[PDB]
Amino acid sequence: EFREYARIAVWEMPLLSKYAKPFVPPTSEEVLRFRYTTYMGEFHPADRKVVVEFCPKDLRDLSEVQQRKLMKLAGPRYNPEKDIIKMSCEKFEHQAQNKRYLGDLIEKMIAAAKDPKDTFEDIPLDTRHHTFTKKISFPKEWLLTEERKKELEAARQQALLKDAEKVVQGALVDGADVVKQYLESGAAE
Amino acid sequence: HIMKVSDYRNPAFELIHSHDLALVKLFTDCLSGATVMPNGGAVLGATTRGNSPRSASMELAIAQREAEKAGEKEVPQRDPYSKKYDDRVEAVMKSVEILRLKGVSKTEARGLLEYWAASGMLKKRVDESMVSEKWTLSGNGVVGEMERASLLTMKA
Amino acid sequence: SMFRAKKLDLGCFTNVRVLRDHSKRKAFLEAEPERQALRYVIRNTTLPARTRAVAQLQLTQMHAYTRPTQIRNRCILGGKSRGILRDFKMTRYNFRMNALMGNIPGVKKASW
Amino acid sequence: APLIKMRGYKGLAGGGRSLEVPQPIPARQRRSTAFKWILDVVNKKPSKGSGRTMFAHRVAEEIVAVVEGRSSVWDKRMLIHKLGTANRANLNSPALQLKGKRF
Amino acid sequence: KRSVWKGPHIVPLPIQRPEPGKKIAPIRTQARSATILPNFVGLKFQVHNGKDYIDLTVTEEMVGHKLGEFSATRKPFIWGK
Amino acid sequence: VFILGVNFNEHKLVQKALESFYGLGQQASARILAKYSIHPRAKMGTLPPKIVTALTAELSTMTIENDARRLVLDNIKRLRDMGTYRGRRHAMGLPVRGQQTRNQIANARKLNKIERHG
Amino acid sequence: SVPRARLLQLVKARCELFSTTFNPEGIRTGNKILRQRLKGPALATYYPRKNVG
Amino acid sequence: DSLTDLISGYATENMNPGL
Amino acid sequence: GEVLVNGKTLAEYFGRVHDRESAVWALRATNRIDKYNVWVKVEGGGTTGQAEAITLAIAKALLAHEPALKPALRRAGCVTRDPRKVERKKHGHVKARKMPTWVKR
Amino acid sequence: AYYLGLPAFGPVPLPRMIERWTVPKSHFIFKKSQENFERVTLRRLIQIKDGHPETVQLWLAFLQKHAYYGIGMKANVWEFSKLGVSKAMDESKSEVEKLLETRWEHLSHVSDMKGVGNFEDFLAKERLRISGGR
Amino acid sequence: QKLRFKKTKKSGKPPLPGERKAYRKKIVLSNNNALPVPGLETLRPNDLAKQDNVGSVKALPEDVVDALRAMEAFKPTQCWGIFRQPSVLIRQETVDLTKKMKAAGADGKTIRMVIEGNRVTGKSLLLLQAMTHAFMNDWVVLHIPEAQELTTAVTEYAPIENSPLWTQPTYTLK
RNA sequence: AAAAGGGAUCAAGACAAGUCAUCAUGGCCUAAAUAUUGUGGGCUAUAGACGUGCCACAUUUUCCUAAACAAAGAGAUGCAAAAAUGUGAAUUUUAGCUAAUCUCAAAAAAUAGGAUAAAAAUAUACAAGGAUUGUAGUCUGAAAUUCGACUGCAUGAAUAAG
Ligand SMILES: Nc1ncnc2c1ncn2[C@@H]1O[C@H](COP(=O)(O)OP(=O)(O)OP(=O)(O)O)[C@@H](O)[C@H]1O
Ligand SMILES: [K+]
Ligand SMILES: [K+]
Ligand SMILES: [Mg+2]
Ligand SMILES: [Mg+2]
Ligand SMILES: [Mg+2]
Ligand SMILES: [Mg+2]
Ligand SMILES: [Mg+2]
Ligand SMILES: [Mg+2]
Ligand SMILES: [Mg+2]
Ligand SMILES: [Mg+2]
Ligand SMILES: [Mg+2]
Ligand SMILES: [Mg+2]
Ligand SMILES: [Mg+2]
Ligand SMILES: [Mg+2]
Ligand SMILES: [Mg+2]
Ligand SMILES: [Mg+2]
Ligand SMILES: [Mg+2]
Ligand SMILES: [Mg+2]
Ligand SMILES: [Mg+2]
Repeated sequence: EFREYARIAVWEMPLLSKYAKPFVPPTSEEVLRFRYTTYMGEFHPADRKVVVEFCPKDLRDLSEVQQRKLMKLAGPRYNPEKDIIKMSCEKFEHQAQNKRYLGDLIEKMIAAAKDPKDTFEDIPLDTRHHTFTKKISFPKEWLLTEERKKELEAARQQALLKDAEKVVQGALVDGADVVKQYLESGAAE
Repeated sequence: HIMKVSDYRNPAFELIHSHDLALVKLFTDCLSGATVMPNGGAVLGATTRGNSPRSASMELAIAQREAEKAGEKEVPQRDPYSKKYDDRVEAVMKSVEILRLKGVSKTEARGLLEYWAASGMLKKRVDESMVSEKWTLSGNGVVGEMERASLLTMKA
Repeated sequence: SMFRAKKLDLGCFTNVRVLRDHSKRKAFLEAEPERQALRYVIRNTTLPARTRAVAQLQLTQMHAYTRPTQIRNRCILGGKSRGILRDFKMTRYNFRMNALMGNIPGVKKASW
Repeated sequence: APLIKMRGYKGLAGGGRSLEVPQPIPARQRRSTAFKWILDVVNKKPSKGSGRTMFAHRVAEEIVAVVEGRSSVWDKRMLIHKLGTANRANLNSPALQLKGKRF
Repeated sequence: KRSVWKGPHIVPLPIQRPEPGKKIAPIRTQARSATILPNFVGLKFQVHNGKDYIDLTVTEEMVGHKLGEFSATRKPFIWGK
Repeated sequence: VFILGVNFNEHKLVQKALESFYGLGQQASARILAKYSIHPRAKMGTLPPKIVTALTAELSTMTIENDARRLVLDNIKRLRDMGTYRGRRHAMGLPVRGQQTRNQIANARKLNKIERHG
Repeated sequence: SVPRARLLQLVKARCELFSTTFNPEGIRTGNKILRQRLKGPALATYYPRKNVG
Repeated sequence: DSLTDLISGYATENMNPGL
Repeated sequence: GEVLVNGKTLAEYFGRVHDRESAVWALRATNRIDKYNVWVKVEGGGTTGQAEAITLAIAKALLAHEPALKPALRRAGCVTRDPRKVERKKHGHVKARKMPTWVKR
Repeated sequence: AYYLGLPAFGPVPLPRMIERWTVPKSHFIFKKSQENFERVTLRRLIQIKDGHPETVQLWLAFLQKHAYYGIGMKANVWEFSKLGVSKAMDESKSEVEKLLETRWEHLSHVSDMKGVGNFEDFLAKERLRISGGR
Repeated sequence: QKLRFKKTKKSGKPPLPGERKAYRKKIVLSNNNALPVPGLETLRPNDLAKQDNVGSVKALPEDVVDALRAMEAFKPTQCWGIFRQPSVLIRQETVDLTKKMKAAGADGKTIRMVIEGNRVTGKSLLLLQAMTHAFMNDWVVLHIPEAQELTTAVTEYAPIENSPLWTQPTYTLK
């Protein structure tokens, strides 16, 4: 079997390069990003779902208020962190039908955001459905820069002076000896 | 405690507000400026982190006065969909100053560590290397945490 | 009785109760949409009190084979109903022997 | 802390009774037996106050009643020391040296 | 049906009101889970206890209970004799 | 003090005194105190005499003590007369709520009667 | 701090747009039985059918 | 207005085979 | 000497002074608390489990700066990786080792 | 993937899935002695970035035709498309019909196939039988 | 009849009322064993308002300890009974707060501020170092030791006629 | 890093050890019944007594408040967010995910404060405890009576560490 695959990788694989096509970036008009599932010869109930995700700011036909109304109608389908409206559909028997419904539904979401009847501006955008994550970062003040090295030398030298002047003046407290001397002087009765 | 609904029940079995209490209504008026002390003085309120509830209004007002004092036009605001706020607490803490306490400086930590050693309660050599050890174990000089590691320890 | 097929269509270990439980799965597959409608009219408090009482009386006349609670997995190799695993359709013991000999794919003795 | 420990040989004192014999114990065994006597007297005292210092201040008082020689653990120490003194001869007892030497 | 919002458990019973003064034989039933509705307060039932049919005369105090609550299935346990 | 003919010591919570009457619990007791502005931690020796008089008047109106045991004893007696399963269990002093009778039926035998303690 | 009567106007638009049941009163409409997917065909194919011998 | 007739209406004799 | 664990101060993360000292024991034994700033990030485990893990982390990081401190950290116990691990539960046993009541009769 | 110009990233070792069962060694009373069994599922992930939609489909076709025994595969495909999805699907019809001209030979049936009956209800229930029941 | 085995059925004077509560609330301010710190100076009426005193521990006057003890300024959570003479540190915030209190009462003004911080940052002791400056400068100190005694429903309360307010007679008396 | 640990495995033989109620099988028996099907009942009975478990008998416990730290496992026979309603069980309605992605999901003890004491034995101070029972509900399901699991209110047994 290894020889059967070594025969495919040496004689049949190179022919794949004759039918390949280069990748082209998506233009400004391609604003949707669909997802289709495959099980490679298997029949699974989950291979009928089609997910679609777009960005409200990709639709340049919608103004500010019209874009914010689209985030409200989206409901829990909106990700405030990433600013992407993700929505799926597995209502029908065929993937084609699940994609056509999402294609029409997005045309209604845009038609409802353009409706001047109610702009829902009074309603503040609710983000209770999303759990925001807080990321901690290394403090930039701790970076040992050539400038910070000078700041450390001053902090280490100013500490030796404080201890030095206290020792010269006989003031460096040593609780280990304060108790010893007191106990060894008949002061505790 | 006085910045929330109290635990008292009125004849209709309804919770009374902490500000409806005569005594609490006095300190609140003076703290907000309603009751003006003619001869002057000071109205200082101190929060507590031992057996204390969480009042979003007090914490919000605290954060709003610190932002204004720090010269920041992006002062925090209410959560438009939260129902844990109290309009009465917002008015009281509207024009009050704030004193944020934190760990004591390194110089202050020494003066306090030297007092514990001179009393025989800290049998250690109080030097810079030792003052910075307690200043680190106590969360950058938190006085209370500096005592748990120096006086209430099981090493001496 | 009337649900038992006149020609045996079972290819596994046949048994008095295995043949009985197979007839309840076929009877329920045909009457599940009908039984789901009766349970929807009973729980719909917007319908008249009479419509709910009619559906409540007809759901009682359904044959016991039509109830889904009568279905209980059985061992396709031994025909037992006590100690069955959904992942293999066999008893805990028949699963052990077949797993040791290698007749159950992927399963091995666990040690850690 | 006691300096000895009593260990008996089952059925070597005649009539089914055991032959008790003293033995010395290391420091860790001495301190454990000591502080376990204190906690036994503490748990039997009646409660006095409230707060978190209830148990701590109860043990500390027994530590002060020990240094003052007016604690009940001293009688528990002198009691196990009497056993050793009363059995200081069993170390060379005839029964021990004759387990199976009289076939 | 425990939950009140979906009515009581009703079963097809031949609960035909008697003609004035006519003699009606008691209703023999094995449906021990049939709630005692008010519509047959006064009729004579014969509930099945597994082996025998124990007669029952519904009253206004039995409304809400089940028919099986009045027919003992087991016999009292008595030690000795 | 005296509330409804029952004597209570000074060192006794009013919350616990009212809660000692058959039929009164943490719910009804909390509402009686709130009606007369009595903090839950109020002890017996602290109540003014007028307030004590009020409490007795309120308690008398309520369905408590003997009145509450009538409703409970009448329900058990009704189950016995009708001939229900539960009625037989109460009369014979056996578990009434579908419990295994092979062992551990002590509390049932001791308390289950047609005329309960309360 | 948003009026409940005003929030429903948005909750109502979503149902119309997404074709969902608008039940602001929480009435028992028995819709939980309609959302339940049938498990009949899954249970029927439990015992393998008689095959070639 | 009455639902009593439903019980007797659906009461088919010989419902339980035998008795 | 500023130590931050998960963006929080040593006293704000470890409420037990015993765990704070164990976390920075490597710097304490060598007398270098006031010469290094530690920014730690831990995951999994309990309070003490995380504290002991931070001890070995700072030690290894500290040896990158001053490799000559390994003999001292050796005697301080900040170089050894404690391999003790929670034992698994075993069939026929209530716990890893504990067994059910054995009835003779 | 290299010959097709697809930059592949991996194989990424995903967490192995472990199922566990503890069964008695005997078919009867002897329960004090049991033993553990498991079925560990080992999995990898090969993610392809910046890949042409059609080219990525030839890759998966080549892998299915030359699939190695004992391995199951699941591929999620992403693609960018413009608005007006419905209109595009209708226009493509004639493009797909021309490609199926020579592929219609695979399926052959009698005139007015009656065994099928309702077309959609057939596919719905035939897929259930093929897929084991779900 | 039941014939199983059943176990057979078979001290000092108790404390007085309020004794236990007063045990976990007593404040010990001196320790005879602790040594007297040499050079420990006392607080002058204006010591808490000098920037130079920052970082120095000064002793509280004996007469001020009785006043602070009268209004429950100290707390059992604080560690006062470990030393001989109650002395408090003078931190940077003590001067800021005191310097504002010195100018407020001087010009008939009123300062209203809140003290916030972490768990044991010293907020409660900062209040003590305001009351200390108040007693020494002839002020009227009206301190509410614990604000939870007014909210947790542990004291008597009665209403005021024709008003929504409520009084607390037992607390106002104390 | 290291003086590591655990799991599986553990023979022949004996105990005529267990299983003819998984399966399989020799002999002997039933074959209008010792076979097959449904409704209801029973396997859930209770004098005495024996086994394992849970929980409690307050002072290192329990109760109240607060802005900490896990692992593993489950969801195509389905895990269910957010929101709204209800004191509560739960309901209304479905976003997402068939999964290192989405959901179950929240760790608890702890740490730190706070409250309660003649905290049961002197009847005007009956502690802690949550069994038993009444009643009103909720969920699953034709169906909850014999005979289910949870929730509210009320009732408040023994129990002094054996
Ligand atoms: N300036 C100080 N001088 C001396 N000791 C101090 C000083 N500040 C705080 N302490 C001590 O620190 C510990 C905690 O101080 P404090 O009680 O004032 O904190 P807190 O903010 O009130 O805490 P909490 O929020 O829990 O009420 C006490 O032991 C206190 O004596
Ligand atoms: K009690
Ligand atoms: K029941
Ligand atoms: Mg505690
Ligand atoms: Mg028993
Ligand atoms: Mg464990
Ligand atoms: Mg405080
Ligand atoms: Mg070996
Ligand atoms: Mg063998
Ligand atoms: Mg035998
Ligand atoms: Mg045997
Ligand atoms: Mg046998
Ligand atoms: Mg056989
Ligand atoms: Mg049957
Ligand atoms: Mg059984
Ligand atoms: Mg409890
Ligand atoms: Mg929710
Ligand atoms: Mg769970
Ligand atoms: Mg006691
Ligand atoms: Mg015991």
